[PDB]
Amino acid sequence: SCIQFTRHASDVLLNLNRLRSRDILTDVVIVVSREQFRAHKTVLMACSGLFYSIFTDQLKCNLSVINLDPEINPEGFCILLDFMYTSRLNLREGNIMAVMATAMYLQMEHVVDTCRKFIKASE
Amino acid sequence: SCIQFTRHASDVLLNLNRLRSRDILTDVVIVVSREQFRAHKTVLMACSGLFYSIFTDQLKCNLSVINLDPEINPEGFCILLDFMYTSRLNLREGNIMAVMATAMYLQMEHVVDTCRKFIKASE
Amino acid sequence: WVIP
Amino acid sequence: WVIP
Ligand SMILES: N#Cc1cnn2c(Nc3ccc4c(c3)CC(=O)N4)cc(Cl)nc12
Ligand SMILES: N#Cc1cnn2c(Nc3ccc4c(c3)CC(=O)N4)cc(Cl)nc12
Ligand SMILES: [Cl-]
Ligand SMILES: [Cl-]
Repeated sequence: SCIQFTRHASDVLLNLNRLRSRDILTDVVIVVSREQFRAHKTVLMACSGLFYSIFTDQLKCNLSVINLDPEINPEGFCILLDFMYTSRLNLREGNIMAVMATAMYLQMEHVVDTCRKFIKASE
Repeated sequence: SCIQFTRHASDVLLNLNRLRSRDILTDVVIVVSREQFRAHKTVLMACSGLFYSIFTDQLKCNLSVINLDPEINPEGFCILLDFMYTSRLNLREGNIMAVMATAMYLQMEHVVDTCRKFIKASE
Repeated sequence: WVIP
Repeated sequence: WVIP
C-alpha cells in the first residue's frame, strides 16, 4: 500500500553526481592508461557487471585503485562513467566504436544494445 | 546531443537497495534508540538535508556511528530509510505522525509535503 | 506522488 | 532510450 515519489530515483542520482563532481566520499580511482577517474564503488557496481564482480570479490573490494585493460579507451570510459551518474550517454559517430567496446568490457548491456542499433542504422 | 536511458536512475537505486540488503559497502550505522540501521553515507546525503550536513562536516564525515535525537521513532526512521532506497513510502494512519516528525528532522521536504497533505485531508 |  |  506504499505511495511512490516519481522523481526520487533521478534526484538521488543527481546528488550522487554532485558528490562525484565535489570528490566527496569517492573510494576508488579507475586508471585507464594515462588517465584517472575517481568514483564511488557502489555506483560503479550498480551500473556495471564488471565492477559488480570486482567489488564483490573478497580481496578486490578493498582496493583503492583499479587498473583497466590497456585496450580500454579513456574517452570511452569517461563517457560511460558520465552515463552511470546521469542516465545521459554522449554517443557520437566519432566515439561510438570506443563507447561500445568499453560498454562490452564493463558489461553495460543497455549501452551495448543501443550502440549495436545505432551502428546497424548507418550500414 | 546526449541520448537518455529512462530506467537508468531506477535501476541504479534498485542495485543500491540490493547492496544495502546484502550489507555490501555500507559505511555507517544509524542508531535510533535501541535500534541500528546500516546504510551508505552517499545515499543518506543524497536523500536528507540532515545527513548531507552531517557527512559534509570535516569531523562527522569520518564517523562509523551516528546517534539520532532520542525523540526519533525507530519505525519512522525505518520507513524513511526504505523510502530513500526505493522511492516507496509506507505511509499509514498509524505511522503518519512519526513519519512526518522523522522527515522534518531528516529534512526530507517532499515526504514532509505529502504527510502534511494526507493529514489535512483527514481533518 | 503516485499509486505505483 | 529517448531524446531528453
Ligand atoms: N548487491 C548488489 C548489487 C550491486 N550492483 N548489482 C548489480 N550490478 C550489475 C550487474 C550486472 C549488470 C549491471 C549491473 C548492468 C548490466 O548491464 N549488467 C546486479 C545485482 Cl543482481 N546486484 C547488485
Ligand atoms: N555533493 C553533494 C550532495 C549530496 N547530497 N546533496 C544534497 N542532499 C540533500 C540536501 C537537502 C535536501 C535533500 C537532499 C532532500 C531534501 O528534502 N532536502 C544537496 C546538494 Cl545541493 N548536494 C548534495
Ligand atoms: Cl547499461
Ligand atoms: Cl524527500
